[PDB]
Amino acid sequence: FNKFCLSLSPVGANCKFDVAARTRTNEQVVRSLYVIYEEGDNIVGVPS
Amino acid sequence: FNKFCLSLSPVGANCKFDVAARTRTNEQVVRSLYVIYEEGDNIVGVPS
Repeated sequence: FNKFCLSLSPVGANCKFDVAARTRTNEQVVRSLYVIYEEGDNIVGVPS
Repeated sequence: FNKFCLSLSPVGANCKFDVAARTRTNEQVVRSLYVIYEEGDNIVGVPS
């Protein structure tokens, strides 16, 4: 990414993730996490 | 338009505009402005 931010308020958000409580059977959504980003190459995620 | 309204609350909104702070380089969104409208011909925007 060139930019990547997480937010608890949908202002400028580009997309959102669904936060859920996963139990023995059913998985249910409790909150949404907002994501602001710009595709690019300055920032790289890594496994470590 | 037959109808055109601006709102600060997304109830009935048909679409929204993105309000941003444009600086020397980066442009970033601060607020959203909601638009309620019906296509038609009763109301015309004008340059003056």
